[PDB]
Amino acid sequence: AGYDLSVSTFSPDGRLYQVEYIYKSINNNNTALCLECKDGIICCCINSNMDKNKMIKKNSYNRIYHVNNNIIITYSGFDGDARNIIDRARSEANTYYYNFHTNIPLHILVNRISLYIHAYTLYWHMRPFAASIIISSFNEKDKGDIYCIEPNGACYKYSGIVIGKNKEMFKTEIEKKDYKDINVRDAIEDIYKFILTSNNLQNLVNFSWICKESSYEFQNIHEEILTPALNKA
Amino acid sequence: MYDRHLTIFSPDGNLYQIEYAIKAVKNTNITSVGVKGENCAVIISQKKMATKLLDYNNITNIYNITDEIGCSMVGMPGDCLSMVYKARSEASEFLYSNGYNVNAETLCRNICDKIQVYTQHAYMRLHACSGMIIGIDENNKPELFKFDPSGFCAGYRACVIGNKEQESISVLERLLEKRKKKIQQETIDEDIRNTTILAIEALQTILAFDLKASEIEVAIVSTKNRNFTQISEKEIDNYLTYIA
Amino acid sequence: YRNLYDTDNIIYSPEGRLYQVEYASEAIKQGTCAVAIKSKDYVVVSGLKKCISKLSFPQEKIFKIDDYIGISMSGITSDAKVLTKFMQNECLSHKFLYNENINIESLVRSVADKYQKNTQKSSKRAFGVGLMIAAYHNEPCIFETRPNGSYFEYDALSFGARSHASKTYLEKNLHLFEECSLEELILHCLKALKCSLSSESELTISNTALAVVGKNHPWQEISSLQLEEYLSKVK
Amino acid sequence: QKIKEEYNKFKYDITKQAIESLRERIPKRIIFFNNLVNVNSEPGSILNVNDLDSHKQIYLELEKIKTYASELIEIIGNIKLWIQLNVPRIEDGNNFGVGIQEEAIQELARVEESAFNLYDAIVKYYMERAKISTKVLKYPNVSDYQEAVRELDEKEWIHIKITIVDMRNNYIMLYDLLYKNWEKVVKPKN
Amino acid sequence: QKIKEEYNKFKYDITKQAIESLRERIPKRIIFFNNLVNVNSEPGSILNVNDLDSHKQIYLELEKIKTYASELIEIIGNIKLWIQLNVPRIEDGNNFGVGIQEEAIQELARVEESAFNLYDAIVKYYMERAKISTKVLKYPNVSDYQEAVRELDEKEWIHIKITIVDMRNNYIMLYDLLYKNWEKVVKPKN
Amino acid sequence: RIEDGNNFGVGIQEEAIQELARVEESAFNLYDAIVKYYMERAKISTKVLKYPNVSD
Amino acid sequence: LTTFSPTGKLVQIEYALNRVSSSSPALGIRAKNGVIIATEKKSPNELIEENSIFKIQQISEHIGIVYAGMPGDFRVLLKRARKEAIRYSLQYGSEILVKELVKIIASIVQEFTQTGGVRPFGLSLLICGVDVYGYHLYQIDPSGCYFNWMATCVGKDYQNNMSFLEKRYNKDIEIEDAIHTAILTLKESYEGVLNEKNIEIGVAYDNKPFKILTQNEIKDYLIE
Repeated sequence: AGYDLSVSTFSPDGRLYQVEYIYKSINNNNTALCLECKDGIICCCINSNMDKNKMIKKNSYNRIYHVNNNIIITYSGFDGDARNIIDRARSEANTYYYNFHTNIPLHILVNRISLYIHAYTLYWHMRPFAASIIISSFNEKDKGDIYCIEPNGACYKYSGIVIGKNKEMFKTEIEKKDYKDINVRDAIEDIYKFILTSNNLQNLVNFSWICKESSYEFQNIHEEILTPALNKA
Repeated sequence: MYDRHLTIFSPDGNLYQIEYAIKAVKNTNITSVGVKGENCAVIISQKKMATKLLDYNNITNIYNITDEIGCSMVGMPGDCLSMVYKARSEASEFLYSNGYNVNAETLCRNICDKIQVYTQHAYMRLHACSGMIIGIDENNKPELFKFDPSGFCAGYRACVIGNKEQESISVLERLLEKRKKKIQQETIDEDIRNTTILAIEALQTILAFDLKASEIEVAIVSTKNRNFTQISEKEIDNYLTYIA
Repeated sequence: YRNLYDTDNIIYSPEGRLYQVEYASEAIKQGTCAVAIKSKDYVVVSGLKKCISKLSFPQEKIFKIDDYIGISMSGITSDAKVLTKFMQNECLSHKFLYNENINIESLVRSVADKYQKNTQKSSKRAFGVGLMIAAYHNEPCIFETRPNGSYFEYDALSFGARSHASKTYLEKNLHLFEECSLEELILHCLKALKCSLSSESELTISNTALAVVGKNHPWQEISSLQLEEYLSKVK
Repeated sequence: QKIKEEYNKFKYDITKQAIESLRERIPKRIIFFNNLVNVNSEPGSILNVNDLDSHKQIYLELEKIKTYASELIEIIGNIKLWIQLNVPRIEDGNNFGVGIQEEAIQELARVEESAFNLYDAIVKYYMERAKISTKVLKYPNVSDYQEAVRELDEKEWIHIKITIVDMRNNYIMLYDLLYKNWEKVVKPKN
Repeated sequence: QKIKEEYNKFKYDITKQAIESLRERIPKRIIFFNNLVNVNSEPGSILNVNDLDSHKQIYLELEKIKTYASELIEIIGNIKLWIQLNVPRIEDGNNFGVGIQEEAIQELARVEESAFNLYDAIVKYYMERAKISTKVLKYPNVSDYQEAVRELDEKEWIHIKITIVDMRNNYIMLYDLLYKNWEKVVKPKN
Repeated sequence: RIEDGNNFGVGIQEEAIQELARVEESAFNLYDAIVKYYMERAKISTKVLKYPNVSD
Repeated sequence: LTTFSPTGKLVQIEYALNRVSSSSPALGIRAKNGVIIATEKKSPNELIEENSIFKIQQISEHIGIVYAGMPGDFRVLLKRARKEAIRYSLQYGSEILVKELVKIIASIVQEFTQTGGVRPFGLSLLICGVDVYGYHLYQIDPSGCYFNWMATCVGKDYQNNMSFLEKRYNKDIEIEDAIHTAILTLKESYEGVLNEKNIEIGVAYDNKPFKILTQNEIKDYLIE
């Protein structure tokens, strides 16, 4: 009551609003999913906005962006304020390539993207961002690492994470297997079973894994790998 | 009222946006205590989410500003990482502009100076963080410096930052009493075994936790090491059994 | 329901919405009707002009960007002539710095940020307009923007006062992809306006601008002496 | 399932009644009461006491009042509830249309409560007149008590007609108000 | 600690009773009261005097009213208490959900006060009727006192029926309000 | 002590006092309400004794 | 932003004066062979040390300074005080005079009062030291004005401590006599009897560099 208008004003208990209200925004838009596998990293996106439009193309609303050859980035929330971070995510990879002639490592890209998202939650003139970014990759000698940078920094390294309208339901379903077992190929069937439980037979989802020993680079599914989808179990 | 802005004094003459920012640090339930002995100073983290499947080896509360000056920023998870970069890009700016390596007292007085300019101007908000800058200087004398969201280059011989600072002064006082009055003149730079035990006993006395093995990661900046080395897990579990 | 989260571009509501941008998305419904159909190789646009007074000439609704890219605004005009010029200069410069045509997918991304970068600041307000970028580069595509930064490569659009009545006409008409029928495609698009035209009124006597763009077609504005022979006289 | 069917049926039957009242029940009464108190009448030809000779004549006029008052409460009560059932889920901001709905409820509740108070007022007429009549019986030569009886009937006679005017004026202002604000009463947020 | 088990059982028992009442007890009563005063009735066919004969007829009707009033206050009282127990800790900001909860308490308390107020108002009927009836025995020729008794009975009879409509309508305004805002009423600060 | 600002906690305290006074005032009023019961019933009963055939 | 009041004063400046009346008390006294400045190092516990928390600082070889307000505003007005004591020592030969230093720091405090978007400085300085024309002991009020004080106090309870000096300070008082009246005025208003190495005193000491008295030196005066 009066202490939640601007972003540069704290609350008497110690919390901070207007960076807190954003959490109720990223938990109401189209969800996401990204989890570790013993062969690679496999993302997802569940665009649960069929009913309103139904006129767009089949795979026109893609939400699997990448900065370069092997780092996948998805969203959650405002599509406009999330693309602006991607331009800062892509330009950070290019500035690191000019000044250092090497691929940017993930433990330094998620930090340079955290000081960009968080930096907008300080100025009174600008508004904070409205997106939850998933950042991951898969090294050859090391396993994957998914960084779920939420608003207000906090670049936490997860291992399987969902963020959207059902961020608490898939967590009770991802724990059904360690996933540091069966490969990225059979993991698709386990993922597609989770979506139908929590919402019909539509091809709105669009995932993209990073590794199937396919030079360990980003690629979409295929049109032939989506077809063997177990619609019953 | 007089609390919606930051650059306005209250009628009793007291800033409140600064006062609310210190309450933000005492709300994230993260406690990091650090002690300083003779040519040996350590810092203990707590490794907890600032509020399943998270890799608990990555979540931490200990960041190194340089190779010989470490710290432990607690508070909001978005303001602590920014204050490390406002320090990492500061101490690295000192070596280029002054040749010799920066000291722990010059770094803390420069961080508190940058924090103060955001207090007078209503441009940005206060960084809800609080860290304990640790390190040793050229004279081989370790230091410690704790700074709250206001300007404070106080410096302590043993300090505790976090949500327990309201009454955690007596526990650190009794533990320093048990070492000053029981001083041992046969010190052969074995303080890394003595001062570290005094620190882990401090956090175990504040928080009644039984097996704090994987949720406690410390760092030693004593002489002959001078690198802010984060102590491994085997040495932590070994130090946890010496309380018997 | 204190409604204090309603007069600024920075304040967020407790539900998670941003009400100053949501008012701009509602400002496109107060504009005239428009519809664009995507065939297998042709793209048409049926813009309905807004003849305000009896003596005044109708306003222009369909514009042009390049020979193949054509837009049709639907909202306020003050934020449409600015986005058109800050699209044409991002179009001719690509034909000057390079020589190939501008990639339509790479053009819209530079226009979505013209919305996005105009929202985050507080001194600047959101663009209250809805574009309908109709173009043909290698494949015919009908893109559209919003005051919020969002893209959807559509196949049949609608923006306007009675946009829901024309939306239902395209929801049950999926036979536009297979049979192109350029001579009959414009009949479908003109029917989309007639099915949602001012509660059973004619207003199609050279008052609905049309445009066709395709394979060997540049942004050809349909002449006033060609759309009334049979294109406006089907039923 | 039996409760679920009857409830959805209930919301539909009401919705019909609201439209039915606006398209037929309220306009028919608008012309009806107007035919009794024509707006085009010259001044003084409506609000008079010229046709005034217990007062059996006043009794008959109140009986007509009771019919008009009863039927209004039933129509307005159901139309008001219908608007209430059309209020969307409470949200912060962008609820100007909900304000219109509340404003509509405010005007509807005001007229209904006003007409409802006539029932208490008619009881007051008989109780007060009878008490005065007892005083006339006890003190038959103090002429002011008899003048009070005459004046009492003339006041109530005027109030009855002002009530009919109040009926007339409320029906037209209510119908015109909903007509002007029709888009926001049905779809306050779209 | 023994009291804590029985107490936790009580908080558990309330939560159960509230959902059961909203899912069964209230809809069943909705259809019940609706079957007595159907919305599809023509105007004036409800609020009439065809069934109008101490007044033994009103007596039998008043006893049923008190039954309807008793069950409403008891049902609403537990629902209201359940909402109060679900109010989160008072905090500055982010209390849009507390406003929803508060909004529910305001409507629940208003309807509860209405049913509570019916019992005293009925006493007023008999008290007013008794004073006037004594006057009729004392003053048998002043006809307005006899007319006042007749009109009073007709007034209470109409008011009873408006109350039954008000019962039905309060239940519907309440059921619709909680149903639409149900997610914010249960988890207001998520 | 009364101070300007950072007195969110007194609001919690004030809210409790406001509600506590409300419940106390309600319970205090029972003593007056019980007297009204006996007073009203006694008043009505006198009229029954004076007018034993008016059944209402 | 600070704005005028209808009664003819500054509201935001008046609140700054209420901040210096609630901090650690300071005390400045000018003698005939130097000046002295005292403070009240209120020890909160045994965790902080004495080598860092300072209520006495230096600007040049003969300039002393104490605070009476915000602890965080120590290191900001001191940073600009040293730079103006250095910039003057670059463009000109000798050190900076106290009248030329106060008229420069006051122009910085005043500028942070009229300019919009800034908060007035919540402290009261006491710049003292040896000048070529004698000895001076100024005081910088948070409004920006200054006074050429002879013996004063600025911290908490500066009303009774001021009256305890008017009745205990003549025009001619030596340094050793002024030190005894300095500790006397502190204990007459400081709570408790814990006055033991909790006072930091600076001294000009008759045309010599500024020497901050150590802990083993203040006990020599406290016992008298």
